[PDB]
Amino acid sequence: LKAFSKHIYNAYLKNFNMTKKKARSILTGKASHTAPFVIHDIETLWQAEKGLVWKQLVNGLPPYKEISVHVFYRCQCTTVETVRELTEFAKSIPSFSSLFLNDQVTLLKYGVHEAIFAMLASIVNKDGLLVANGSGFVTREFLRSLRKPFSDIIEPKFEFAVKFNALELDDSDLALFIAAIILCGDRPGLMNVPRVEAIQDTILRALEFHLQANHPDAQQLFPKLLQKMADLRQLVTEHAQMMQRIKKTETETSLHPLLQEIYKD
Repeated sequence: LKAFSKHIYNAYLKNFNMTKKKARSILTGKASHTAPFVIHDIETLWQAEKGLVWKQLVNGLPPYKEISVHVFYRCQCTTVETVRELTEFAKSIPSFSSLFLNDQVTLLKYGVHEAIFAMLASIVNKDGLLVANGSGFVTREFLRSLRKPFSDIIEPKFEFAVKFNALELDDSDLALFIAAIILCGDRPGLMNVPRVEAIQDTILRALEFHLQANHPDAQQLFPKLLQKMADLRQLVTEHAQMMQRIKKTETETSLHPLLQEIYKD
C-alpha cells in the first residue's frame, strides 16, 4: 500500500513544475534558496511584464483590458497550465489510465479546480504567492486592490491556504491527497462509479497509513484532511458562482475555451 503510495509520489515529482518543498525554500522557511521580484502595484507589475518576462498575452489596458482584467488573464494562464500537469499526473497512475477516456475527462472536469486550490496553498503565505515558476511574488494586498469582481475571487483562496498550511503537509502527503480528490466516484455523469469508488478507497487507505508514518504525532489529521476535501468542494462551488457572474457582467473579458468547457455544467 505504501509502494502504491511511492508510485503516486513519483508521478507527482515527474509531472509538477513546482513542489511545496521548492516553494517553501523560496519564501524562506528555513532553507532559503533565491530571489523573487515583488509585484505590489501597477509599476512593478509593468516591470515584471518586462523583466521576469512572460510573453504570450500582455496586451493594452484601456480599449478592452485594464490592470484588473490583465491580472485575471494571468490567473487563467496559470490554471490552464496546472490543468495540463494534473492531467499528466492522473495519466501517470495506472488505475486512472485503465478507465475509459470519457470517464477520465469527467473526473478531471469536476476535480481539477479542487486540486488546483489545494496546491495553491503550497506557494502561498499570509502575504502573497509566487508566480512565474517562483521568479516572482504577488502581494495579497495588491490583489485585493483590484476592481471588485476580480479582487474577490482570489481572496477566499488565501483564507483556505493559510488554514491549510497549518496542517504542515509535505509533497508526499499532497501527492496522495490530490490523487484522492481526482479519483472521486461522486462526480456527475461518471460511467463506472464502482470502479472509481474502489480506486478512491485504496488511495484513502494508503493516505491514512502514510500519515501514520509521516506524521506520527499529529492527532485527527486524516479526518481533518477529509473535511478539507469537503471544504474544497464548497470553495469550488463558490468559485464557479463567481466565474458565472464575470461571464454575465464582464462582457469585455475573454474566457479561455478549455475553462469554458469545465464550467458549462
